[PDB]
Amino acid sequence: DIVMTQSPLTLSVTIGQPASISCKSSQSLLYSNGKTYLNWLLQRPGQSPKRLIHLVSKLDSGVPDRITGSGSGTDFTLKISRVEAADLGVYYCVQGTHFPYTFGGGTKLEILRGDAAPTVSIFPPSSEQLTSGGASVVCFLNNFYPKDINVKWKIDGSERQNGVLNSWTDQDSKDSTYSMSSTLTLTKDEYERHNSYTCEATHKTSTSPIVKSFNRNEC
Amino acid sequence: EMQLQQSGAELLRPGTSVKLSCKTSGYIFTSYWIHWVKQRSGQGLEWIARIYPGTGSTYYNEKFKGKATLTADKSSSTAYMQLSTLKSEDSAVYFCTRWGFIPVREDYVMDYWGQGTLVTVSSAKTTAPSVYPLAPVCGDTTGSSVTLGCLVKGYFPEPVTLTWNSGSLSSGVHTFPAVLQSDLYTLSSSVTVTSSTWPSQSITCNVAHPASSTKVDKKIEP
Ligand SMILES: O=[N+]([O-])c1ccc(CO)cc1
Ligand SMILES: [Zn+2]
Ligand SMILES: [Zn+2]
Ligand SMILES: [Zn+2]
Ligand SMILES: [Zn+2]
Ligand SMILES: [Zn+2]
Ligand SMILES: [Zn+2]
Ligand SMILES: [Zn+2]
Repeated sequence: DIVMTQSPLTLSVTIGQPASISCKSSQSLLYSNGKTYLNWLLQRPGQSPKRLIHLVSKLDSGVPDRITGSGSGTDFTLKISRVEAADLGVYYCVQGTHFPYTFGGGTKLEILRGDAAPTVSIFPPSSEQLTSGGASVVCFLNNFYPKDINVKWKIDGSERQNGVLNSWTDQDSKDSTYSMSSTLTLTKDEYERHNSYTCEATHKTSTSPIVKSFNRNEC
Repeated sequence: EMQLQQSGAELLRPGTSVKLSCKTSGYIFTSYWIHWVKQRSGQGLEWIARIYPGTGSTYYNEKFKGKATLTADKSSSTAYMQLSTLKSEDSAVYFCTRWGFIPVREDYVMDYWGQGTLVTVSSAKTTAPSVYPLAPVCGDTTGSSVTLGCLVKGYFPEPVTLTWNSGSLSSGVHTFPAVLQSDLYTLSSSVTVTSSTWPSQSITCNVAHPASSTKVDKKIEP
């Protein structure tokens, strides 16, 4: 089968700047009828893929001519003359010249914006949960940029690595930031044996760890 | 308005079979090829096969011969794809698409895609989620604004539906992708409101887990 290689894997571009994606194939895609069946698709976050270009350089209806396609043989390029927020997603090249049809691995395009410091919120276990004999402490780190961030949990000054569950959102198309959730789960008994619970983050926006904590007790 | 509507998420036991459907409307069903595509772990698409509903003619990617069987019902404008003897590699999202290439014209018409059907191959049992409200203590964001949350944990399989105030509150909400751990998923969502909204007016978290017919609303109380 034809192997399709896309580069780069990810590109970060500021709104207004140009962007170009490359696609290379293991066999020439020139069909025996002289036509080259190379297509480009875009899959927006939470959406089905959509064809942008067909026959190397022909735009599909409803597609902005900010998008351009070119190439021949085994080398193809997709160019975005001016990036807009709606361009965020994964771009794929797919060939239909040789059977079976094969896709490239994808290139994620991410909008580069000004650094944004995380807004951190911490939540102790609910009563409902404690009743069940469990205790989860949750920490939300919302709206930060760049995506790169490191979060550690500390209980009474010691790092806790077991029982941590992390999740991140994709880049938000409203402000180009990222958000993440970190959940630490313990038994009710152990939770009731410690005092301070700390959610600690490391991010470009600060020379020192970003902290959020609470001391459980009673009254 | 050309539309392709696919069937719901499926949980299948190893070694069994499933039939996925792709109902269409808005165009002459028998006049266009319908293709099926597979997507595993995000960026990773594979072309499966295509069928011309007018004649029943089909072409398969060698890899899928014996795995996939495509059919189409002209009387209902529905294309189907049956997957046999399911294994680990078959867990994926499957899309049907009226791709639009017209062989006679050697040119393309607009491509329309179904929303995708998620197939989970597992023998793990279906478990209803526990929904927990997250009211602030330090995660109060002080004044101006306050963030609340909703913790959905211990369910199987995906998906779960989570809204705030029946969908009336969509701005400033963040719903994190579920994470699997010990055969159970955990999911969380945060909503940021102004100090004047909450605790004054009530904020409720709505959760639905179709697989176990569970529907629950949790009111975030101070
Ligand atoms: O995604 N599809 O449905 C595709 C169908 C055909 C091709 C060959 O050009 C590529 C992709
Ligand atoms: Zn060939
Ligand atoms: Zn050939
Ligand atoms: Zn200690
Ligand atoms: Zn101690
Ligand atoms: Zn302790
Ligand atoms: Zn102690
Ligand atoms: Zn054309």
